[PDB]
Amino acid sequence: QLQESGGGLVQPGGSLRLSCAASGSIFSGNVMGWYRQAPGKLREWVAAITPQGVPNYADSVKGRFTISRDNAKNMLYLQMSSLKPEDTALYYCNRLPNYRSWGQGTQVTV
Amino acid sequence: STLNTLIKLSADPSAINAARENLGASAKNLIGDTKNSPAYQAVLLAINAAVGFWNVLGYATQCGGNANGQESTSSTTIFNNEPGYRSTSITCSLNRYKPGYYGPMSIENFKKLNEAYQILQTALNKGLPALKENNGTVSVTYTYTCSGEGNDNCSKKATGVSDQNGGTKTKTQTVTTTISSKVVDSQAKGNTTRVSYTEITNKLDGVPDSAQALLAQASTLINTINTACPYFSVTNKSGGPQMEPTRGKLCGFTEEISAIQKMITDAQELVNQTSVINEHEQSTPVGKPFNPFTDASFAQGMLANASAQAKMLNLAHQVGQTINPDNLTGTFKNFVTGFLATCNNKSPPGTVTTQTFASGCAYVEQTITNLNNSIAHFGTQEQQIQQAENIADTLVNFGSH
Amino acid sequence: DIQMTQSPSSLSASVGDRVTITCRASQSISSYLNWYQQKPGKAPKLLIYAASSLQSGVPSRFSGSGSGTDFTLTISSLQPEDFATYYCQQSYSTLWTFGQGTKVEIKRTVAAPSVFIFPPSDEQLKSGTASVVCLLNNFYPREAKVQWKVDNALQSGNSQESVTEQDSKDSTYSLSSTLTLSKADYEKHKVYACEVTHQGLSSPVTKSFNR
Amino acid sequence: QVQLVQSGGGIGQPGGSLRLACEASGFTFNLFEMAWVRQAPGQSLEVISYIGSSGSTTRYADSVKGRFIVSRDNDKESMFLQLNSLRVDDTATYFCARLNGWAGSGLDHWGQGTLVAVSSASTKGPSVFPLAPSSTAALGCLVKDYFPEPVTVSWNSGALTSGVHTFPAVLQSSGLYSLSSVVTVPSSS
Repeated sequence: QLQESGGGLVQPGGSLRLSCAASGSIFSGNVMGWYRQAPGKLREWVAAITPQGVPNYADSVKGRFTISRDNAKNMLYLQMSSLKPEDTALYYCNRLPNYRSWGQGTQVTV
Repeated sequence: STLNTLIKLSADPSAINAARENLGASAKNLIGDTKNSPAYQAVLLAINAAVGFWNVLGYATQCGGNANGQESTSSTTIFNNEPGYRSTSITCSLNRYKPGYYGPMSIENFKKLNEAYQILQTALNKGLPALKENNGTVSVTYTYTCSGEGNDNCSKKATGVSDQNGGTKTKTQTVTTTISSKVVDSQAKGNTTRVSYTEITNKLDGVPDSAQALLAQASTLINTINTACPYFSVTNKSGGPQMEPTRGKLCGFTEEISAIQKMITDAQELVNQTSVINEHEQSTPVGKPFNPFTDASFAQGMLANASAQAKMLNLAHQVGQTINPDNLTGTFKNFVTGFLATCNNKSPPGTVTTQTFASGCAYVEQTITNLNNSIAHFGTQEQQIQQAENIADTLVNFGSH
Repeated sequence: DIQMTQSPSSLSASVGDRVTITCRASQSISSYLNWYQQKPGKAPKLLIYAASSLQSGVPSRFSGSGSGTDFTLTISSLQPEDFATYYCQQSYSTLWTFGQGTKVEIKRTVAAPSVFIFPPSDEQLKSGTASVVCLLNNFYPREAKVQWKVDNALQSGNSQESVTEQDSKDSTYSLSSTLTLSKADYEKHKVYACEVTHQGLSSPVTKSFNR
Repeated sequence: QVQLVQSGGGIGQPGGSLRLACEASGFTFNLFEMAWVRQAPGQSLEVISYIGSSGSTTRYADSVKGRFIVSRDNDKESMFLQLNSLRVDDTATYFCARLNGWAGSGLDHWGQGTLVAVSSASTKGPSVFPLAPSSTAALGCLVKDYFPEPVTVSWNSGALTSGVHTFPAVLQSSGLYSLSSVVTVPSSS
């Protein structure tokens, strides 16, 4: 029971927020993160957020995205602006370290 | 699909050697760093969990008697550098009851408890080393005293010394132990009590403070507690955190003792995986053509190394979640947020002060936080271990054919 | 130093009585005071420690009290074994000290001393010295003034006193005063007297003799 | 059953020396503190010396500080008192006693005492003189000018006992002991 929302087509330089619906089974007290899926290349780590709320990101993403959570509503939030050809991907969320079966995602291409 | 890219990469020596060096970095990241090792934090979290459990409940734990669990008429045996009520000692001075279950703890068991607690607290104070380290030592020193008529918990038979008045005994059974016995006479200058008593000094040199050595001490601590299972009587501060139950047996904390026992079991197996990583060093590269079916003998070891790292990370996550208070309920959550993850000192690790009792003082929250911080900073490393696990495994199969 | 002062120094008591010996410290000694019993010619044995702790084996007749400076031993019903002298002793300074003692002796009705006088014996005479003996036989209240008079001259500084312990059957004392003179100083006076004073005597009684 | 048996003692001279032995049994001697106490003839109890468990710690009363030496021998469980430089006012019974610092209970147990007396005198036998009576009546004997100290009432051989009184010896200015023994006999013999 995990799925995403808010993925779509936008031009380079645009904006959109993406959201991950995780159960407390995955969420409560666990670190959350965001991941890429580009054609022809593997799942790449993007960002992460601590239960206590500490953010950190990858270099391919440094300075542009902002990850957030909701400890009342088990929700993950990612705001994306300043888009590039390299953001063409399926974006997924998961706990760290990962649960074995993944969600379905949402498509963001630029 | 993603399996097209997996074979396309499985036959690229540049893509394989990149993963192999990714494995050395994440291997050394796990077992050579401390701040940044989920594994380190999870062993630390197990240890400090045990340590903190006794700091919370020792002051209220009943103990007394003479040598072999025997009832005593008038024995006072005081162990130093222990979290007592208002004190830096614990005072076992219960008389005319034989020690046992749901009663006072024997002095025989408190010695095992105490020695493990002293070794831990010193080790914590020095700082647990990276899991790569197995040659660390710690010197440990602790004293107890015996007073009151007929107290033989300090006799030449209890301590093994040549003579209770002034004697010494040295052991080297591999690590050196010197025990020394000193009588303070009732009318000795300085003797404030005006009562004769006996002070035992234990000096341990060469005591190992490796993850498995210290995780084993933590097991001696929590298991002595749970097996002796002495009677306890809490004294709640007024307006501070309230404990339940207020009286009972130490086993009565089945939820807490179990949590700690599995955290120790998980970190022991977590530590057991370091030997795997060491034996499958991933640093040699792998000028000619390269075909998977013939020259890919590293695949087994590359898979053993990556899989060890993954289990070490999953176990690390499991240790934390066994105690992470957001996921806990009722009394067990009460115990953890109100007491275990608190320090009532006015405070380096392993510091016993007169106010340590009824609080964990084991940096339990900071270690839980330090564990989360570490894992969120393993995002790249974690994907690369599975990516290396996928490559090495597709090469094991090409190698079978 | 700390000096312990007991009160009284002596006491006449009866079997079945409640006896009280007090003891006082010059300084505060908190509660570090013990009581001992000592019977004639033997070592003292301990009775009470810590001002109020009854040493084991000691009967419960005995009991202690006090703190700091003023302490008190109580016997609730005197028994024949208890007639002895009692000491308090403080355990607070670098070296322990005792009190002067309290002798408890068995009380009894007033009995007059029957007085006897004994002249020197011929052998002692031609040796150079002379000894006149005055016996006080089986009197009770113990206080006695015995004075020697030769030719009605009150003698001093040459007689010596010696008294027995209470009689095991009578509870009575017996005293021997002995006057020693040289034979030279002896053969110049004629009357030798011994004058006894006591509660048991209406008038001081005198037994004398001439050479 | 704590037990302290004492030996030595005896007759010293002014200056010179005696020795006191105290042999302990029935307790762990090297855990308890010990003390020497002395009692002059008519007087009270005076603590002379204290020695610790180890025997390395030593305290003395001013009356005796530089003049005696306390020591213990923890292997044969024995305590010793070396009385050098002797003086007449050290004439007393001497007691070794166990101080019980474990209980806080004072002088737990005492030896039987051993006799000390110092005098320039030399052993002289008594001179017994008749105390005849004149015209129930009383007579007796006078043993005068002796130094040994122990003397025996002998004048009946076991016949008459209910009328005899032997008086505590007295130390005369001469350094010799005098004593009288009186009897209540009939009125005619």
